[PDB]
Amino acid sequence: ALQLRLMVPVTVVFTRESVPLDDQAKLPFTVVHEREIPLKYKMKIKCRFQKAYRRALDHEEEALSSGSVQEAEAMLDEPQEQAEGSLTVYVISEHSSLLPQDMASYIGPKRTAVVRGIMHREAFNIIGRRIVQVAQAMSLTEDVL
Repeated sequence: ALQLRLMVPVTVVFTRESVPLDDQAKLPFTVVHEREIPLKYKMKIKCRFQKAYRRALDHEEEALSSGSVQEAEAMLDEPQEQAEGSLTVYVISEHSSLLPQDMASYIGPKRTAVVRGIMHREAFNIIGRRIVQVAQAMSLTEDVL
């Protein structure tokens, strides 16, 4: 009856001037996404995404706004321990020069991605859906397993 619960830690990090709402601008909080895969035996699988919304770092803006591959290198790759399976998603403004005109997202040749925020009333639900879409295109969809 093994109750497997696969969780993919994704650090969704928002740049300044990328996701303000009408009354509140930003908050460093956490959301979860569960996508329990149906199985026909006692064992069961739950795919979990732990989105880690937070404000962009002081040096992250410096690294950003240069050109997608350039900034991706400029993040220093942040060498860390047991980073496999984790994702990092940088959220940018609509009129950012990184992705040319209308590409709402971007997937690097690594555990990193860059997505575009759309700056309106919700700004967190549509962004959350884009994050889960890019994450499942980047790690742990239903067809990988």
